[PDB]
Amino acid sequence: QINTEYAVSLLEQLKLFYEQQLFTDIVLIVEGTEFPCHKMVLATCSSYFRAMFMSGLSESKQTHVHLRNVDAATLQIIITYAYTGNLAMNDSTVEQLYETACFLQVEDVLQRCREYLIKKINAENCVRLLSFADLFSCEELKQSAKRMVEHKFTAVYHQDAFMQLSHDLLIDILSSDNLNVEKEETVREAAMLWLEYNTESRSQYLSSVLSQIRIDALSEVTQRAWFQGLPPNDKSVVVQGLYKSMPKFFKPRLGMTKEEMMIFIEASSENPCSLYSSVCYSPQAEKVYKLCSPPADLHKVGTVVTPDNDIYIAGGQVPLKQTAFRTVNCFYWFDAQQNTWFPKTPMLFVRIKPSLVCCEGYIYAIGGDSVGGELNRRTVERYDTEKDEWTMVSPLPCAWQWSAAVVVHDCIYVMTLNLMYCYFPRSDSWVEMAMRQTSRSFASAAAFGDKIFYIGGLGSSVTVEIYDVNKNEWKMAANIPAKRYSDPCVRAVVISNSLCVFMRETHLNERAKYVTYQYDLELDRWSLRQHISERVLWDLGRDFRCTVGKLYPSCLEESPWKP
Amino acid sequence: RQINTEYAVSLLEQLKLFYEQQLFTDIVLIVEGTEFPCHKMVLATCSSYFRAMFMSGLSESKQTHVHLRNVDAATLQIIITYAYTGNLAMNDSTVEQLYETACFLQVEDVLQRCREYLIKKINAENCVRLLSFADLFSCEELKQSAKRMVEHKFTAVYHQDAFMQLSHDLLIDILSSDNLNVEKEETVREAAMLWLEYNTESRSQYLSSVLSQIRIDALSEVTQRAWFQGLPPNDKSVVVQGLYKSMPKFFKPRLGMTKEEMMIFIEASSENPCSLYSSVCYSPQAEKVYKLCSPPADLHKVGTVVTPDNDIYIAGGQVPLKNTFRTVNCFYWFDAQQNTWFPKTPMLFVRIKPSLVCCEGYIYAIGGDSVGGELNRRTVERYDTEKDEWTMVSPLPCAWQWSAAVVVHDCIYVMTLNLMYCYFPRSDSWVEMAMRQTSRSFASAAAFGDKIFYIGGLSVTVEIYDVNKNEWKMAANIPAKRYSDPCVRAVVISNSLCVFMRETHLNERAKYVTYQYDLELDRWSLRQHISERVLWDLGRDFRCTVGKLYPSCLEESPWKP
Repeated sequence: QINTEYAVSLLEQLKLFYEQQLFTDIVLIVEGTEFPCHKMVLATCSSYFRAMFMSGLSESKQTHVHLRNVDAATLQIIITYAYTGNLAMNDSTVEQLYETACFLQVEDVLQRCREYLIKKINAENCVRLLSFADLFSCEELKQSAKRMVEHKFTAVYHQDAFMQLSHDLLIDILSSDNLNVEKEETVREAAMLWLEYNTESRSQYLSSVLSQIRIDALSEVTQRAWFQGLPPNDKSVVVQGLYKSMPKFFKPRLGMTKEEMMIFIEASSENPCSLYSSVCYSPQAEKVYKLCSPPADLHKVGTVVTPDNDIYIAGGQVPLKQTAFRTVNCFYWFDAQQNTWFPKTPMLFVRIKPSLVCCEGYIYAIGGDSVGGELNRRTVERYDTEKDEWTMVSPLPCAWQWSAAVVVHDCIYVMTLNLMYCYFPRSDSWVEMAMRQTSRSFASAAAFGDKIFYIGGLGSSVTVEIYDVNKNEWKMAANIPAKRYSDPCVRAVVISNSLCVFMRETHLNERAKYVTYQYDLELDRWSLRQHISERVLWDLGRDFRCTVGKLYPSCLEESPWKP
Repeated sequence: RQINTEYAVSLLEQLKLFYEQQLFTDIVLIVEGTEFPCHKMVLATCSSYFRAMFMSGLSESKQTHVHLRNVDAATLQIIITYAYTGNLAMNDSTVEQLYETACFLQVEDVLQRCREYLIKKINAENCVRLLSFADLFSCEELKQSAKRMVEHKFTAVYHQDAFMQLSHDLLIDILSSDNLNVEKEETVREAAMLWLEYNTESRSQYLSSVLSQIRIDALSEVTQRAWFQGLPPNDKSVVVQGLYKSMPKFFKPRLGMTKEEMMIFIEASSENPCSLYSSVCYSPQAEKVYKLCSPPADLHKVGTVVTPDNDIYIAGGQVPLKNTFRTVNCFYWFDAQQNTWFPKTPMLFVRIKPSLVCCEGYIYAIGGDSVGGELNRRTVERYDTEKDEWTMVSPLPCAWQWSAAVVVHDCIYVMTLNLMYCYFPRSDSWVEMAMRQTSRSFASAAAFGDKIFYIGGLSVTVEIYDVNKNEWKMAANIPAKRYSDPCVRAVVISNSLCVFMRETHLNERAKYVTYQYDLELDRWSLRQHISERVLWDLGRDFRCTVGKLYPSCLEESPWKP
């Protein structure tokens, strides 16, 4: 191999020459700023300077080149990267950095900024990044922007930059089958408002934008509104659209295929070659669709589903390369369509079984057997979904183990064996709450409306303690009627605007039975909503978690397994 | 920060590619008609002369073609390719010209690399040549190393052709130094004379200077008559100046005369509990116990060998892994004056307690757990003291453990439990020899005269073998106290066969005593009893070998009687 010591010595000597200006022969003249540099470094880094000097043109012998349509700071950072390899990339100058990299055709900085932008893609810059990837040919960025823009924009459709988009880009966006919309009318009104941004600059594109939307809205309202905005005496558009909506037979999209499903993680692996797996139950389809494995079989993790219906994974441990397990603070995000886990910004401290709770767009991970264990062994930390970073919050006053947390009334409610503390995001403080009369642990709670339903606790039992936020008191309702001499595995969840329970029971010398019940809020009784047949759902285990979310049956595949 | 992962390797490789394609070049070097297009930046960053060649404002700074002379084409090409790729790939022949060109071009890195290569390759013959080379081009490290090597070897050769052509200052430094490894004072006198006989009437003043340098002890023997035979005619004041060098200039004894025949011991009972083993020495005549520095200071289970030129070598050994005994094939050599250990070319197999045998100037390592898992478990490997390399030879006939090997009549002899094979260096083959009637192991043999004396084994078995007769016979039993396990050590002392044995009983202290053995008497006469007031306990795995050492360079071992 090439001697790295001599390579770094040569590089540092060249950078010293650059700083001291000894062997510089070519100077870059940009907006009156002198940039003394060498030809060898520029040729090695950029693919434009190699065609600027070794070309035989008038600049081959000229020692002063007036490089135009560039920026001084961008050129300076590119030159210093070419001379030392350090590329300091902030969150603002990456746009002009990519512009100058494309202008100068430098592959290394182009790849680096492409990776930075593939990491930086978020909701508030999705349309801007897609427009940037349309301006400069970049297929990876274009595809990532396609996916993220489709999802987040069809969720939001309010960005100001969406109005200033090319016709081809909008045709690609609207005609795609990856849009995430609960209805087919929101895309219609989004297209209408985009068209009405201008009057005559969009008339020619009117015949094309309607060609990608289904005819179910091409004969109903929002056709006379276009006639109102039609240019005067234009008889080539009204009669055109009058007899035009014959083709494009109505085909349902993919965004209207989200159903309230119970996502399960760390289920019992069917094949003994793997430790655990992830499955999902369909309360409506009455089937069990398989889910992608956790990233690097990440066990002992926590789940959260934001009001925007997004799944996240935090904490967990990976078997170190017989008992062998090491805890890692890696963070991941689940793609609802690609059926894969996209990595995100990792946490600061590793966790085991963390309680992920979403509130005000922030992901809160409370506790989880942190590595530190100092006097603040109860330190909790939130995540920024806008800036893609983690921020510490007010620590929990008391150290708790095997706890659960929910969000009610824009506040974080973490529950332990007998104590409860409410966190105020506005003031970053903890307030003492009501005290339970029973010592129970290893249970889960579901936030339904303005009440907290702590179900089960210790196997578990059928004890239920209902807490009211407005009343600040713990009261008993009833006990779930289950078979005696059994060990039910209770799982509290909210579904169909009602509090249902996923309770798996096992009898003596008998296999586990799956059945869910609907708890009557006013009657204080668990009614049999549906019985899960064992012909579709097999054993899941004991350390499995359940959460409420929506998934697409089309993108996912049915799990092939014998009843 | 110098990021070595992406840019450094890529930048260096692209610069090399640009050099290959003759791209972006602006300076070309003319060397006796050969053209070397290159770049100014690489020459500036590598050589400390090209930076002044292209930066200092003169007529050659703005000069597309430069005619650089007094430089070899191949050396400049290899320097340029080293600057463009970082790899030197130096041979053993073009080192002198490469170093000369590096010194002319002031390229510090390649200068240091060549200095290390030259200081590692002062083997046997280029010592005076590279000493003169270092005198021409000032190099303190090379100068000192070559001076020590010359003081060690030229004092035994003093006939090298290159030694005749030396500058006066270097010769004065060599001769006036008190590091001459000569047991007699006339050899240096005749060396100086022969250095002043081939070049006479040209260095007459330097002749007088060297005459004064050699001093009275050798000046009063023959030099006057030889000079009278060889003096130029009509020289009178030269007689006056030569007659003056009889009384003055501090006649003092030399250092090479102190070649006392002693015994080098390894793996002794360390005094400080922090250390495990130590290497010490014993003086048969001075009746003193000297110490030596451990070669690795941490590795043990080494083997010793002594060449006829009184040199000490250490090969193989095992060292603890120091995790939070691994075998190492390293090699070392003991300095007779610096009391240190300079490493040499390592072996190819990690041996445990190798048996090194010297013959025909070559070091032969026989057995000693080569790798253990060999397809042919019975193999050997020798050493070249001149070429400094390891050469594979014909393997062992049979696989043996705890064996011993000696050299007799320029022939390799290895002894095992009951078998013995003679290895012919000329034909590189093993010939079957006589078989012992007694099966004894864990013993060593001594090569005294033309007879091999295999002593001990499990005892006091004295089996004498003769090469000319090819037979094994018994002589007697060494007188040792009963209820004891003697530790026998057979070695040559002052051209007389003697033994060094220690007896240990129950609830009794060890006693050290050496006896004088006679060939025709078959008796070990009491020669000298080693008093415990000067020598302490050694141990069980200690080894003994015969060699000459310097008392002044070494240090006495402090121990309470």
